[PDB]
Amino acid sequence: GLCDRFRGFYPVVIDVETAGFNAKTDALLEIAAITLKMDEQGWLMPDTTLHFHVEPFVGANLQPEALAFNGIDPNDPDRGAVSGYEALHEIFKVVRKGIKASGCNRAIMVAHNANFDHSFMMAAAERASLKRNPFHPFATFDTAALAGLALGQTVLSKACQTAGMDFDSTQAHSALYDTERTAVLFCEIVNRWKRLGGWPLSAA
Amino acid sequence: TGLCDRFRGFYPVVIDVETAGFNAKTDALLEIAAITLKMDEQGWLMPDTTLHFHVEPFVGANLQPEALAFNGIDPNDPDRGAVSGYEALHEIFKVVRKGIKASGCNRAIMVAHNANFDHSFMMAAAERASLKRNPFHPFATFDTAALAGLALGQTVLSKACQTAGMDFDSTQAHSALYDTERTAVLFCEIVNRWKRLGGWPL
Ligand SMILES: [Co+2]
Ligand SMILES: [Co+2]
Repeated sequence: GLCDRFRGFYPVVIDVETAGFNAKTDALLEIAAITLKMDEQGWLMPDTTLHFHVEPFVGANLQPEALAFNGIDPNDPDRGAVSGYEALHEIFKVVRKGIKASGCNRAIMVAHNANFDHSFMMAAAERASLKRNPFHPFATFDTAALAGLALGQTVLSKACQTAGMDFDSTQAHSALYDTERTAVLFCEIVNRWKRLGGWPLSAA
Repeated sequence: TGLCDRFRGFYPVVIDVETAGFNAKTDALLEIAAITLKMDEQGWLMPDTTLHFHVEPFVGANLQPEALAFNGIDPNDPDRGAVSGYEALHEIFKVVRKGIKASGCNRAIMVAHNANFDHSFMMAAAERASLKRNPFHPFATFDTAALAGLALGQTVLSKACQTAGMDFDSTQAHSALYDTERTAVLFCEIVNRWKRLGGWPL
């Protein structure tokens, strides 16, 4: 029922960490993705988590303030960084598999302040000349907006807390932790709508 | 009031734009409409004030025939009654600032369908017009395509409205005025429904 739930959209939770706000000039440094599934009773939950540290693309700009914010050291030899091509190709591939295996036709990014993460993902896919991009080129599910509606909060940490979730600022601004918190928040929001009887609308 | 408490000080304003292409930096803004919202005694959300403007293509703007065929707009119509981007935005920002003060919010947030698109065009037109004290938040938006996905399982405007039980007239679609009004009613219906089913207050 996953692909029935959003009319053929295959929701994938994404978070990105970067070296600035400029998607065309600034480095992509980190990306995590979480696919989702629906059980038999129609509840939504995380499926698979992918996480990559990303090497600054050749000639990339880097803003000191962004690095201070996310705490990432690009030259950290223990970072285990790969190219944007390698990271995005594997994320795209897992998503592409999920799509045709579930009956959806396109993936849609779920993210907190999604246009930020979406813009960076698209720019990096463009740089890497990745031909097959399973993600919708402009549509997103912004959890900041979704949390505004459901919890009256637009800030991730506060939203999770109000949602009755754990949240540790110590770990924030890290792709893996942020993506996982976002996935649980999204699932909680969707599941809660179902519990309240908001879903389904009618027979079907 | 209760409005400004509902979204932690954000003052939700519904926007829609018509353009001559998908590039917010280089393509002309052609139409813009704005609808502020209010909350009644029972705490239901509803439309307040409506503004609408036909916009003259800025000097040096590009024009995509496909976009113009779609929205039927002809930028060289003797009397589109068009005004400059500066004129439209100045008036909108003025009404919006008034709203913020009266209700006790501290910033405005754009409510639009596929909000990123409209938001980028609005910001570009503002820069272009060297306007300052833009009351709108520079990053945050309430995208009704995402909200309708959650609440209705539909991301397309016309489909989401119909699914919600509303009328959607294809004969009026793709006019800033008509689309903005449908977007506002859709957003109010979604917020109101969440409350109705006991999702709000917490
Ligand atoms: Co890259
Ligand atoms: Co203009």
